[PDB]
Amino acid sequence: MNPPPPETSNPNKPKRQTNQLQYLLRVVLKTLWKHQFAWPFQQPVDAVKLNLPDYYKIIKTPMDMGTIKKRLENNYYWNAQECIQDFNTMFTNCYIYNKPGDDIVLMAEALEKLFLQKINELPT
Ligand SMILES: Cc1cc(-c2nc3sc4c(c3c(=O)[nH]2)CCN(C)C4)cc(C)c1O
Repeated sequence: MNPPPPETSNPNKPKRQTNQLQYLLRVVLKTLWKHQFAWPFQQPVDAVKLNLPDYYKIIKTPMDMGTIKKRLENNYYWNAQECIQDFNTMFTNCYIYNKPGDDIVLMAEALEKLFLQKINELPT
């Protein structure tokens, strides 16, 4: 058993764009998603199939770019900060679980640099 994936639809929430949320989807997510190091982050960590028996012991808030993509596409987030918080969680999870020398960590770090390059140019 893996946790259910995070919720991605918010049925009773009305649709509202913001400049920031449009930027997060069309610029930030789009750039990260197509990067060559995206693939370990494109879907929830399957701790069963990946054989990480301690993964949910260590990680209390699973998060991934597949979930973030869908939340953005579904206008799940009320604001840009919620979305940014999910990216931060995703990277945090990687850095607190994996060993510092691991390729997955260096991949995360490459992605996070890009995320931050782009979040620095965020609109308001
Ligand atoms: C320990 C750990 C494993 C992974 C990880 N590896 C793979 S390998 C693999 C996947 C896949 C995946 O999700 N996630 C999913 C399907 N294919 C792309 C095979 C990701 C992170 C962030 C992590 O901290």
